[PDB]
Amino acid sequence: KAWNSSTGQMLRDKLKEQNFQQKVVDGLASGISGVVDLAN
Amino acid sequence: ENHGTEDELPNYCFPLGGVINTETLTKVKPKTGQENGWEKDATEFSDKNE
Amino acid sequence: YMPTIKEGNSRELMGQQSMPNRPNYIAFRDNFIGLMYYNSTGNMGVLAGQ
Repeated sequence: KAWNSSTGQMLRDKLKEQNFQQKVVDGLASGISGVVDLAN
Repeated sequence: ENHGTEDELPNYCFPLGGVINTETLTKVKPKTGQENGWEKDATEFSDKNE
Repeated sequence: YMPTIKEGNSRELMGQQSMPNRPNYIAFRDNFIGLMYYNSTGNMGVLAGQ
């Protein structure tokens, strides 16, 4: 019953809502070539 | 980005009373007398019905 | 809803209704899965020195 039918970003956003990301999540590896960043 | 619109079902609007274009009809009796030809109901049943 | 199986235009066919076809998306697999032969007995990739 979306007051707003965009459909697209909506689903995408829901997908985003169920998962995660940050920086000290360094269990295992960061990913190849590098730079050191924030959100400490 | 335009996936079109989901409108497989049809959606309708209706008059408030539920029905409008209603005729006026009168109840009739089975007419026990043979030929199976009904007759008017003169008993307590209004001849006007919507 | 096709009211009558009779062919051609007709009085009865006037009332036919319609309904959009279901959506069908088609594209390549995620990560292009399957485009390369992997773990197949016959077609196996080779990377050797000359």
